[PDB]
Amino acid sequence: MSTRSVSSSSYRRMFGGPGTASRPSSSRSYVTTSTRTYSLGSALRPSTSRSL
Amino acid sequence: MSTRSVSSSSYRRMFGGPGTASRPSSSRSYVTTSTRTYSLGSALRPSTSRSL
Repeated sequence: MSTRSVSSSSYRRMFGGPGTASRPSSSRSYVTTSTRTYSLGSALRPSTSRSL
Repeated sequence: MSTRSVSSSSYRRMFGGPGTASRPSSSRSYVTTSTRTYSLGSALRPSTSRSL
């Protein structure tokens, strides 16, 4: 017989389906500004009382 | 007895498929960083009545 040899390409592995590796968890970011506590002159300003 | 059956082994080398040069999946599957900075916008104007 001329041997019908086993043509042995990568039917064994290199597959496949879970090619979904690094899904972007970066879709969860947490951006926030340098959050201000605001200044107020209300404790710099006393009551200048006029005595008559 | 022979035959004319095709005799493909692996026959064109043996090394897998063309086929995965391991393109590096960077860890952008982490969470994008918390940009938690803070502005001390109030104490930087020390608003106190020295009129006492």
